[PDB]
Amino acid sequence: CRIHEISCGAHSTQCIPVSWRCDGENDCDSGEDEENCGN
Amino acid sequence: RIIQITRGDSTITSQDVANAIVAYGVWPHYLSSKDASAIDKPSQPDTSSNRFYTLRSVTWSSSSKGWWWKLPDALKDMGIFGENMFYHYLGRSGYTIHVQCNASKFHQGTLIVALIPEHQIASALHGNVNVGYNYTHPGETGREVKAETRLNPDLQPTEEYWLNFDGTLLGNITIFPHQFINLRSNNSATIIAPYVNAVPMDSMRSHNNWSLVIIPICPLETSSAINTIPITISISPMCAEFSGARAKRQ
Amino acid sequence: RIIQITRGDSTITSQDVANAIVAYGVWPHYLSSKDASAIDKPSQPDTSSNRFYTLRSVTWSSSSKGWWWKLPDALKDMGIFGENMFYHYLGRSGYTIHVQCNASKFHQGTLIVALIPEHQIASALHGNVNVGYNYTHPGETGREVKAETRLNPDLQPTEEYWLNFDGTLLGNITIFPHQFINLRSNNSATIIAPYVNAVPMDSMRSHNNWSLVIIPICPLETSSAINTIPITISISPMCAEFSGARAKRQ
Amino acid sequence: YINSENMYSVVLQSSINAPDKIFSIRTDVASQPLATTLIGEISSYFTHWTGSLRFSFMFCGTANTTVKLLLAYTPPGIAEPTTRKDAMLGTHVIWDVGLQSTISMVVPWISASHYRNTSPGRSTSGYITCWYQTRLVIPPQTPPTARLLCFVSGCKDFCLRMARDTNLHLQSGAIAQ
Amino acid sequence: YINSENMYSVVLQSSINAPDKIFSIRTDVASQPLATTLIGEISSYFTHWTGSLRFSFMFCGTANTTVKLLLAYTPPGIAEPTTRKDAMLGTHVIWDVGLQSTISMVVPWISASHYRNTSPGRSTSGYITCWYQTRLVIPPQTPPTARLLCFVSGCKDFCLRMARDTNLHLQSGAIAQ
Amino acid sequence: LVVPNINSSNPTTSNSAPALDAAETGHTSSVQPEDVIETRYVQTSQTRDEMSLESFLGRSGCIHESKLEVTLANYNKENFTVWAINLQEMAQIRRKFELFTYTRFDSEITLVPCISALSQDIGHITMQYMYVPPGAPVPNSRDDYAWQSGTNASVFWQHGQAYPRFSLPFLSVASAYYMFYDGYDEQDQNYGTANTNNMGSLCSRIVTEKHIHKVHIMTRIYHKAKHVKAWCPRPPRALEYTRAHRTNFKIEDRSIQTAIVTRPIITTA
Amino acid sequence: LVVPNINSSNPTTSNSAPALDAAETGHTSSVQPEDVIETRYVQTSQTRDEMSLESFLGRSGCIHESKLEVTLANYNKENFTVWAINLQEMAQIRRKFELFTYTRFDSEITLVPCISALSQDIGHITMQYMYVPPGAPVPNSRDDYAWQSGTNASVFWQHGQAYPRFSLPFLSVASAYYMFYDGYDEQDQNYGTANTNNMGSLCSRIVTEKHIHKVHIMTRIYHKAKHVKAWCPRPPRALEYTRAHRTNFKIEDRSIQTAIVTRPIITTA
Amino acid sequence: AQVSRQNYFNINYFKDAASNGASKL
Amino acid sequence: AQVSRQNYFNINYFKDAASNGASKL
Ligand SMILES: CCCCCCCCCCCC(=O)O
Ligand SMILES: CCCCCCCCCCCC(=O)O
Ligand SMILES: [Ca+2]
Repeated sequence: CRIHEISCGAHSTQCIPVSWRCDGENDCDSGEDEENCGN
Repeated sequence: RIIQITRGDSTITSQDVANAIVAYGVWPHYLSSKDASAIDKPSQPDTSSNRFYTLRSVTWSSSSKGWWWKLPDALKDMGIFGENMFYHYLGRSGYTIHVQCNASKFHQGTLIVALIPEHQIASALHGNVNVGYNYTHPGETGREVKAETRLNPDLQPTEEYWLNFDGTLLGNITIFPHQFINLRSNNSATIIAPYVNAVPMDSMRSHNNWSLVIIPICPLETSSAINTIPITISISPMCAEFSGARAKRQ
Repeated sequence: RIIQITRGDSTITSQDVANAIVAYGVWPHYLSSKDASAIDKPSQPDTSSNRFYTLRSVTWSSSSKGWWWKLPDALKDMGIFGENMFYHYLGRSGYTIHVQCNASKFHQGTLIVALIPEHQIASALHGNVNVGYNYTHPGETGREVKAETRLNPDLQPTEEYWLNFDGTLLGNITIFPHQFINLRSNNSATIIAPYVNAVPMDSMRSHNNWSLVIIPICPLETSSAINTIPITISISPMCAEFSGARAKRQ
Repeated sequence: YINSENMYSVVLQSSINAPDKIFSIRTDVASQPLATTLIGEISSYFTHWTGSLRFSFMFCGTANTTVKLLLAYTPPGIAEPTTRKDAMLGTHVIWDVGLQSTISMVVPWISASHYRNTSPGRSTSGYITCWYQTRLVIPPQTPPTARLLCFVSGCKDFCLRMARDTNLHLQSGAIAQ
Repeated sequence: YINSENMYSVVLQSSINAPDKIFSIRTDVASQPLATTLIGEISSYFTHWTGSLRFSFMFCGTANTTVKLLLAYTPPGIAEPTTRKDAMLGTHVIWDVGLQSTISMVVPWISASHYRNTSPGRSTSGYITCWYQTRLVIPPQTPPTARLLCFVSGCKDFCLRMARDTNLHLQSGAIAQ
Repeated sequence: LVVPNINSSNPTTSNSAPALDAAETGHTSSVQPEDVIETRYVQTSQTRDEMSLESFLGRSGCIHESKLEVTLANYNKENFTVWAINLQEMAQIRRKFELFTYTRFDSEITLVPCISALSQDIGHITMQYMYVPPGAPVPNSRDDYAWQSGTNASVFWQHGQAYPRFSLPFLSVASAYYMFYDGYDEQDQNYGTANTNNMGSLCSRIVTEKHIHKVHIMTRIYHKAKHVKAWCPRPPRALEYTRAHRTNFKIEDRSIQTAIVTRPIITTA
Repeated sequence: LVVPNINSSNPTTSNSAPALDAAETGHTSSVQPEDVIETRYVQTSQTRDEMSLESFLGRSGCIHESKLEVTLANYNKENFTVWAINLQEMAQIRRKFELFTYTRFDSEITLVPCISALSQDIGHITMQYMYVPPGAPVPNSRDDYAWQSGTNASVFWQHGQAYPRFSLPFLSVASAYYMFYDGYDEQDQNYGTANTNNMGSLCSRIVTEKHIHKVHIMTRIYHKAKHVKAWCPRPPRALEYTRAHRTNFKIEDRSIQTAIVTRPIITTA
Repeated sequence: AQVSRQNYFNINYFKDAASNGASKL
Repeated sequence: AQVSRQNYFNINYFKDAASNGASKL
């Protein structure tokens, strides 16, 4: 669950690719994939 | 030598019998447009009532002397036939009575099954005394021949089976519709009776047109382990009719 | 302009009405030899059941919002029809519904009497919640529109009459068999309904084919001393049929 | 008894003098314990069924042993009957053993819809209770117990539909060639 | 009144002595407030419509209460009528309440094209104004107000076409199973 | 299927009043244009063909969206779905049928697969859909024997194959499907259409053996009704649907919202 | 194909007892509803069409899953499969046919290829399936001459081609296939259906010449029976199947497990 | 067999009830 | 040739026994 691409914003469960990283849609269950963005 | 009776959703059988006898020789039937007095449409529950209702078995032993139930009544709790019976004032019906009681090629006994019209018992006391309603309407249980004092007992029917409970001698009991169950032969009796009474219809509560009687004329002897066999009674109304419908009485 | 209905040993009359309406336009009748599935002789209590049964009057006031009973059920205690209903598994029937309610040339109001097939109410809560049996089987009493908390109340049907109790708008309620009672005109409504349901016969206990509804669409106003009139409901089954007879259930 | 013939018969006692229940079972063809039977298993291959069932009983006691039972069918919509009275108020048959060992009786098809589900849920098609009408009876010098078997089959009536996969048989992990 | 029956009736006053407007509405079957009605809702399932409409009125006041209204239909191409005169110059009906509570009147189909859109824009199919021809009247000791209901239905005439998705009902976010 | 025409009428002045009636009866006052206005004579063409039941429910709509997420690791232990069959889950449709109390008909089911790619490539995907009737064994692993389908009806879809489709005869053990149902269980529980409309379940499972690409399969389900009949119309729905097989409508801290628009005053619309 | 109807019956009270019989004979007591209960009169519609043999085994099911693993290196020396033909390998199916002693029928075979990708791309795959009868030469290398198929029947499948399928006439040198067989060899050995049901073998082999992507081909095999007849029904199976052409059932340290559920007492079900 | 509407041919190619196209009126 | 079931056409396009569809009853 790495390979430098796919990676959930969570310590466990599965993994979500880089395309949904701070995009506005919530993908990983924890909701951390969208936490502390806005740069 | 065999037999199979069907009524409503019920069916009796009997590997060995004395070919059923028909009461006074007149099959049941409904009420003639030419006799009736009740001037309202009678209700005919049909298969939901003209079925086979089985009682509560009593036990026959080396010392029992007899039993008896009155009809209608006895059925007063048996479903729709029962209900209807109280919901209406007037009722009319004839039934089929199958008395079963198996045993063994190694026994011996003999019961007299008699169906009797207008069976008026007699209290067992001297002087102005009658019989109490409550005692002539036992229910699916029946009244047994018990010799051992009763209660508010002066309203008690006598306990003198051998006098048919009325001043006649058992032995002339045959003058009525009856069959015999003789263990060494058959193992069941069967009576089919029409409606007998001097009027179209009568009150199901206040009067018992019939009255079933069973008397061991022959001591139930045996050498086997089982020295007590049960006797069961199954009954099925036929062509049931009710009139004057109102509230259910208690 | 007048009317006289007879059923069993009962007869309704009404000096002034809006000529009775027939449900979906199909008079009641028994079960076709070509449809039935029940393969046993049905029982037809006739006049002892297909009679007029009168309920328990409710009161209409300057603030009542509505009422409703479900059918069958409502009758579950009304004599033979009642009894039979429980003694059997399967039952079938259509009835005549006469809603009476007189008043005076000096009043004004308007009730909507609607008969509805398969009336599935909705509980008045959010989330996984259903309705409790006990609450959709009131009995001859009915269910009134009361605004003031209930018990183990999360199994309670909503109390939103104006949405027909189901997510539809009163006002399209007419799409069903219905009449109107408008004090200034008539004083009674009458509906005759056949048996509607997607199967020959259904269980009298576990399902209410119909459901009577009454909603004051027009405030009951007046200047007279009596500012509260009663509303009575009389019902009569027609062509009653029962199948699968066994013991009475509680 | 679970894995021996003894599961297929029942035992009657000469020492029971009274209206006692003997056994009972649900009706729904694909239920327990019917499901394992011919008819059953097959019904288990479809989804809907309809028809009358033919239950037969064969008494195996001694030749001088005699009895009188009561096979009864109580239509769904209620609960299993606890007393004899409560039972016989439905469709039944007072069978008397004598010479012919057998006796067949029928469970009329009595449903609301025309067809029913092979695999029921919480629903039922009634039960068949069986009681002592009289009492088993024997002479001196005889086994105080007797066996009672039970068969089932469909009537001219019976019929199935809706092909589906049986549930009474599985395959967990490959088969060797 | 919005969420109670009272939205379905109207109120007439015994204290209004003059040609006063009582209420009015657009005609276009799928308009407000028609849209929520039987006919309406359904029309809302198609795109084009055509036919005559049947409007019925039922008076609910006392039995001794009497009146004389005026249901009127003013053909599109103009503006809602402000005065009685201005109104009755079109298709109308002087209804007198007496014994029979009801009275139905019709809105003839009077368009340029053969069919019209269920969902209008800024366009119209006329309005139905309703006025006091005389005056509500009562005796002594009676409610000074009376209710007036209103029904609608299509004529032998009526007819729809062009299947489309209704707009009077939505689903925002999933439904629970 | 035609509509009558409109006959020319003339200025009546009779003793009979057809306009005047009484809605208390429960009948729809049978009055026609002519009776109320010196009318013209028109030869109407209009046709009600389209308004037939068969034209109404005769259109395919969606009833379910079954999303399946493939998971490399434990392949054979997941990557499969299940579904309680019913129309109750999708407003659009549901609202319509819920326009009648009872209905009878055959069905045309049509599938629509969509493979959302998650790696750079998709490879070769192949789905399977099995219809498991109530009573039949439900699958429990992408490799359960049940998928052998010795009798159940399954349909296979692979990438680049046109949408699959099949027809279905009127199921149910009754004369018609219950759209509503004021009844309960044999254990006085579950008030609702749920009490009956048990059609079984629909399952899928990716067939392609263990591989390299993480992907998402989204198969939508469409349904058209054929050969139709319906009874006892009901008033249409008015509020968002909340749950299957139940009428409920009250929602978590939000007003009861219809579709009826409000206005300032009734003497101007 | 119809079912008789049920006639109305009446309260008999005869000397003849049809209910009473004797199962010792081996006959199924021919008693009908009427004979035992005042019954109604019903015009049954029900049809047994579906219960016909042709409708039963008339459904396609799976009988084999042939997984082939491609191996870059030694290409021409492997990358091919073989298979002893028979239905004995897949419960579902097997259980059914094993419902009769003998059966006769033609067969509809249907294939289902699945390419599990192992590199980033698949390229262009092309399979071949040859039917090699008993006696014919078996292949032994992805390049054996046998794959010339001058007479055997082969079917080619390439990627993106719809599932292939073909029909097969009732083989065997007898009047019917043996589902069971209490016999042996001419060398008193091999008790079992194996003794006969030798239909030959089914082989495949990737055709595409030496290439670059490691991949997995998984071809499932489905079979529907047509034009059927069957004799002497047998009681159905009760325990998991263990081995082909043998009835055996005892398994390595595990109880004998049927499908019969247990209960506490018999006077309550 | 072929008919008129609101001519053309149409036979049912399928052996079963349900497979047929839309009904007539 | 075309028939009735539980009408429609159906000729066997194939030159062989087995290729035919399902039997009748
Ligand atoms: C295999 C595809 C499944 C489609 C099933 C259609 C069945 C519709 C029956 C209606 C039941 C309900 O009220 O929800
Ligand atoms: C080329 C595809 C192979 C399919 C062969 C079907 C033959 C079935 C014969 C039954 C033999 C057995 O008992 O297993
Ligand atoms: Ca995201």
